[PDB]
Amino acid sequence: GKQIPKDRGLDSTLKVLKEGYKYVPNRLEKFDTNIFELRALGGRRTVVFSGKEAAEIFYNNELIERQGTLPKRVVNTLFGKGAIHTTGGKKHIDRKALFMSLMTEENLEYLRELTRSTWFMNTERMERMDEVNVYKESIILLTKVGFRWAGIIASPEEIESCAKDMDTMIDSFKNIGTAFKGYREAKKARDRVETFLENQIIAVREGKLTPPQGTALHEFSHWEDFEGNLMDSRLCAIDLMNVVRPLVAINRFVSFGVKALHDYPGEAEKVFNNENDYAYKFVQEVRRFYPFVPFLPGKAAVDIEFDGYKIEKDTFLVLDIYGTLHREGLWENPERFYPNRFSDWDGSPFDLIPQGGGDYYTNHRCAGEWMTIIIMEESMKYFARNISYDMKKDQDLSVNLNKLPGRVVSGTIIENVNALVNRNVESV
Amino acid sequence: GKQIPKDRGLDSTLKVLKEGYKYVPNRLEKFDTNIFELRALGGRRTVVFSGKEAAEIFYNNELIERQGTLPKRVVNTLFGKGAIHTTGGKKHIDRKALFMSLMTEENLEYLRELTRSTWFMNTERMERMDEVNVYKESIILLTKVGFRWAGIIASPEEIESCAKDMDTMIDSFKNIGTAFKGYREAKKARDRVETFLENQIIAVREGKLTPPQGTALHEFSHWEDFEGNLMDSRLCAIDLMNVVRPLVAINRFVSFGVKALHDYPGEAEKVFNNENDYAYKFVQEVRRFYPFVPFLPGKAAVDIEFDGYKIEKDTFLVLDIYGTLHREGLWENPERFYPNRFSDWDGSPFDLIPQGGGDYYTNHRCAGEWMTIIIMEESMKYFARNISYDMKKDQDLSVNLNKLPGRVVSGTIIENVNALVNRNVESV
Ligand code: HEM
Ligand code: HEM
Ligand SMILES: CCCCCCCC/C=C/CCCCCCCC(=O)O
Ligand SMILES: CCCCCCCC/C=C/CCCCCCCC(=O)O
Repeated sequence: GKQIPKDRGLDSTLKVLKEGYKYVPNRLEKFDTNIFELRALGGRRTVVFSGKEAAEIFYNNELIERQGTLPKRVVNTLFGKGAIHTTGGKKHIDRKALFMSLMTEENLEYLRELTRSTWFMNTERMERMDEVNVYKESIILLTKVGFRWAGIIASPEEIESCAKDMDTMIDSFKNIGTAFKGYREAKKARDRVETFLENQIIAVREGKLTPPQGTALHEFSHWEDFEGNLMDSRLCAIDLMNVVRPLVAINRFVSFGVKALHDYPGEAEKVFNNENDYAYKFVQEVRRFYPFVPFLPGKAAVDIEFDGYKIEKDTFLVLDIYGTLHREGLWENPERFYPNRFSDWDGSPFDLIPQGGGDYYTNHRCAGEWMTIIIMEESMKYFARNISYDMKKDQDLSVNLNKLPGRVVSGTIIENVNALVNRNVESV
Repeated sequence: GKQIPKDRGLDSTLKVLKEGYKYVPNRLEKFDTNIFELRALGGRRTVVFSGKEAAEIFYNNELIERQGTLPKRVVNTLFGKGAIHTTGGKKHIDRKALFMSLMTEENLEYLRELTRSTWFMNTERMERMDEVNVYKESIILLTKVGFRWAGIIASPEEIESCAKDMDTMIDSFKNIGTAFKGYREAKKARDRVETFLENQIIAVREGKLTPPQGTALHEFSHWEDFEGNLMDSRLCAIDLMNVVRPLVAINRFVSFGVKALHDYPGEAEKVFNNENDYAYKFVQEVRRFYPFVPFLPGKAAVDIEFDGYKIEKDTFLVLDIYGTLHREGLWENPERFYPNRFSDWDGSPFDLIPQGGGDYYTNHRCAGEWMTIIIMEESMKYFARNISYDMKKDQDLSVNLNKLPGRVVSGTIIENVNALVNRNVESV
């Protein structure tokens, strides 16, 4: 057997956190390989593999077990106990069916319209404002859109507090399972939002709130599993937050996207015109190019052959997400921001995997991917078409690839926002 | 000479106010004529004529003088001193050109989008509410839309106070020029709104506010007459309010229209589907059918022949608006609400005259007619398509034809408003 190259050390976890999104690509480049191993999270042998073929293996349910692979501290803050992400087999398929039942053309068209119109009518507010932090403005607006879409009635103060607590949770994968300053805060934030959603679910069940059929709150509150039992109210709250929290996490991509409209002159006009699905292509390129999800865990269910190496059964195994999205072979000029790369993209489930790969119904692939694209398309068309603005000069617009979680350092601060309308009025 | 039939009495003004929109049709029917006279407003001989031919005469600038014909108390409350309505000749044509310069396809498309999106994002508010008075909710929303369209920046409190003061002004034609309880209040309301708009115009001129090119505030603030002089700031305020006040008066038609969707089952579905311009046709039928403008004044500039009668030069002359809109010859089954009557309407400038007849550029015909149609189409599509609601049972939904000003007595009160969205979700 060819020996899998080793990143040496009893535990290399702190090297991963020091290099962040660059950890995996750095080792791929140093060993000149698609696969290597290290010790992490308490000394445990961890294989990492990368590329489209790796992703096909990783989402082959006959080869890879996903249950019990997420680190417990990340379950405790990001996903919640018993979350859909932690399930497998029939239980997972059934649960996933509930999430995907929401994602009809019509329900997504409504999201599209909510997003479009909420931005549109936020224009006066942004004009008022001296500076607008896109990351922060968008997390609030997306809580309002996502709640309304989900059928959750909330006051302004509730929206704002939920958004802050969700923000904390979204960031909480940054220590990839280790103890950190903020772990207890992230738990407390989770407790707060869980309780807010649980109380609404309890009211739904008792007949005190009547959200419409087809909204996530209604459907989750009434859903029975294959033996005819409701999710307990706390579990239901957890999985309901697994709709609305990652919806608000699109703020990171909103922020990245307005950065891209600034960094790559010419893009705004192309998104504005939106010919042959350019807005879509721009959004796909924002999701490919900018860092968010580093990598994902699972375990080899059987011995697996890859690149001439053997991955023994029970090996703890990680799919590289970031490095796959930036791989030289797979994407020509991967470090170039170039939406038109998507004109000749074949739609593979295994290359463009910023939100997971594989199948929506039988794999853990993100339920909200279609939603994310739609929210992003309307958000980017808004910034390119419906307002003019200046990128504030005194800010840090960089993205530190060496730090989880991925974001624009400043948040992407704009100013002098004015509605861009063609009135076509000829003064008399 | 055939003698013009007389409604006898030294002064019949109080009979006009007692019969309101029915005064003119009642006399047309009693004398079996298209023309009659009475004494009104201090004993002055007043000829009234009715029908499409009357309207063609009334808007023939060679035959009719309009200057100095509006009663001074109505100038003082409704239009403002020196308002465009009070001008004539070259001065009027020039001034009218300013108003009509705003009415480009593109500027009207923006209005369309503002209106559509402001209703859309008002849905949550109306859901919250126990009852919604359509007349009152729409006057507020239209102040917000009309101000934004006009480039006028206002706080919520300013919008609300302007709407109340504008409401008072819109009602102030109801005594057709006579003294009334509320005359002094209507003056004070006018003073308030004039001052609010003047202050913004002064700021525009001084460089302190910078509204966009093409908005009414910008264009009115900078407009020079044919000798190169700005409107004095007070006159500019008056004419600027002659954009935004009648825009908010569309609330009366919003209210009437939701009444029509209740009174005529089947209309909602037709407006919803909007095939072969049904929404447009429904709006035209709301404007034809429901009372607002009773009649309009002018003066014969020369002797005129009509229906075999002579209208002597200098006769004070009134065009019947309401009775023309309800004339048996001109509209088959005029008392029927039947939008499809507009499929075979030839677009005459002289029959469908709820907002005046004749030419937009050379006559006093309403500058905002195109705007009104657009605002109404989006408002009616919203009520028919985007919400479901119940018509509150305990209200007076009648329209008292015997009382200026025309409106639904209750305002049209609805309740249990819910967003109407097709989610098309099949519960699993
Ligand atoms: C910036 C936004 C988002 C990112 C980065 C993201 C990413 C991901 C990733 C990496 C996973 C795990 C895939 C795996 O384990 O194989 C996942 C799962 C999931 N996401 Fe997304 N997501 C985002 C937005 C959304 C949205 C908007 C929704 C709305 C419903 C959503 C719903 C879910 C759900 C339910 C799962 C779990 C599904 C399963 O395990 O079968 N996500 N997401
Ligand atoms: C319910 C709404 C409306 C009604 C009932 C209405 C009706 C009328 C009537 C009857 C006149 C006088 C016609 C004449 O003297 O021959 C007029 C003039 C005018 N209206 Fe409208 N109007 C309404 C809305 C609007 C709107 C939305 C605007 C927006 C700009 C507007 C702007 C004007 C202007 C500037 C004039 C005077 C033009 C001239 O004398 O040349 N109106 N309107
Ligand atoms: C180099 C490998 C290091 C060792 C092991 C890493 C363990 C894995 C922890 C992963 C972080 C989880 C992913 C973050 C976002 C997940 C998807 C979501 O937000 O819905
Ligand atoms: C029967 C005739 C009675 C005598 C004389 C009537 C004098 C005319 C007064 C008319 C009221 C004015 C019209 C009201 C709305 C006008 C257009 C606007 O709101 O922009």
